[PDB]
Amino acid sequence: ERRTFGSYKIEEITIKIPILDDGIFDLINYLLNGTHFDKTHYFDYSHLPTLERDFNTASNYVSENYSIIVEEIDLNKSESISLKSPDFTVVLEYFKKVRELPLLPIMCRESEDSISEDILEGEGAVIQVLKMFMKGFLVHLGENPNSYDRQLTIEKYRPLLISIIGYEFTVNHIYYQLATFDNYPFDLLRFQLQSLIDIKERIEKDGLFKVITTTNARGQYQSVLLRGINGSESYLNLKRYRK
Amino acid sequence: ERRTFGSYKIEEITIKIPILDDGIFDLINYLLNGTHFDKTHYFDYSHLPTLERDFNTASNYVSENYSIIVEEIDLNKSESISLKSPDFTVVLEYFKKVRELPLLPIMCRESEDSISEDILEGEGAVIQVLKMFMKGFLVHLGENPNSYDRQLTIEKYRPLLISIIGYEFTVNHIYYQLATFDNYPFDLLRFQLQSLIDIKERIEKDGLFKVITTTNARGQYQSVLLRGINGSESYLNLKRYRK
Repeated sequence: ERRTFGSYKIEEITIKIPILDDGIFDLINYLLNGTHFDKTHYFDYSHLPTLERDFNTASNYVSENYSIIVEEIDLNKSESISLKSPDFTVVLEYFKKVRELPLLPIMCRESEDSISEDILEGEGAVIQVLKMFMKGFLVHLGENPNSYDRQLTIEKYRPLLISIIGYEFTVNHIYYQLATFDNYPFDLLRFQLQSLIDIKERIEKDGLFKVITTTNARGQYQSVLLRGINGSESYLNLKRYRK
Repeated sequence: ERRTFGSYKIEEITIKIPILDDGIFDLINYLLNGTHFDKTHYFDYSHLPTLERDFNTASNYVSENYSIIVEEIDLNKSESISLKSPDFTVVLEYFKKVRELPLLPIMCRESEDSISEDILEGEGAVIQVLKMFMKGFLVHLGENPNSYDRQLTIEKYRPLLISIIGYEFTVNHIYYQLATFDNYPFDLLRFQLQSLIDIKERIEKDGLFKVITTTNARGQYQSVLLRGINGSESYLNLKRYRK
């Protein structure tokens, strides 16, 4: 059952069609439950040093901010996580027999010296857990090729990738390209992975995000776009993850 | 109605979903009908010089080899072309109220000095029409971006791309990469297009194609694979094109 940090799994479900078991759902579940790295699904992490150092410190902040949401939780009252970008807003949908959780709020913080070390340190560790999961994914990708790879995309790893480039900016070209091109095939990415070795003025001159906001009585809906490495102002939508 | 040589068209069919009007179906129809470049759908072709010189000379060979297939054609007896690779085998499926046509046979020709100029010249012009259509496609791609581009792939331009790299070999890194990665997104390709500027020994040491052949009484089925720029021995399947 145990798999290395960041590693995916290609599932065959005969209708044998590929289904990516990205494992993001797990990462959030463990952090929200505040599990220590010593007793997880997650081996020789020489490629990922300070993984237990940064996993636990992030697990602290994620669980401590979840207990606030859990303070008003019921005994009689799901495990089908969803993720909003760029604030890394964990979306929980509870059943009787819905709340948000922005782990890395990039969009709103005009309080530089006001963000305390009890909040700031935990985020610095949440981006280091995210950065390491993506390094752990690209390592597993490059390491093992497969015939179904050509039928797979970076599409589910977007919120992780956006929050990585986002925090770094408001507080890497490979992370940026990957965040812009969610349509990236697994086989093409493996091929071009080592070839990706190199701040664009215009994109930084206008920032990474556009926030289109509309109203209509009950209506008050925002929509975040991402200024891409190509230029494309791509829409950022909520990504759902299952067991 | 008139469009530049190689240019595609993104169609919106509200269910508005993207549908690529690649225009390959046209190219073959014109060549089989042996139409001259002077009276076609196909502008200032400064980027494609010797286009009428090479279109007509190819149109000659394609029509002259079609008249052989048409010699045994009926008065009472479709326009839904299909393409087999790597021999550039045009597949026609006729109705009463099915034949092949290998325009560029790369797979079988142990007759070097035996291929006459009445055949050889026409093929050299058929690969020059194919090469120019793909140059004409990448020019149109780079020239005009679109929001649906991210939902489009090189997948239908494969037989053209395979025959280009195939003839060149049995008689370009950008054509090769494109032939290997049929899963190439339009937006990613545009982004990396000018970045593609540079013969791998191993791939040439084993050649570009593998030909798996099996038998079973009525059975006698071949299957061509393509040794990719990444290594991948990808299956080459028949591609169908409509009006």
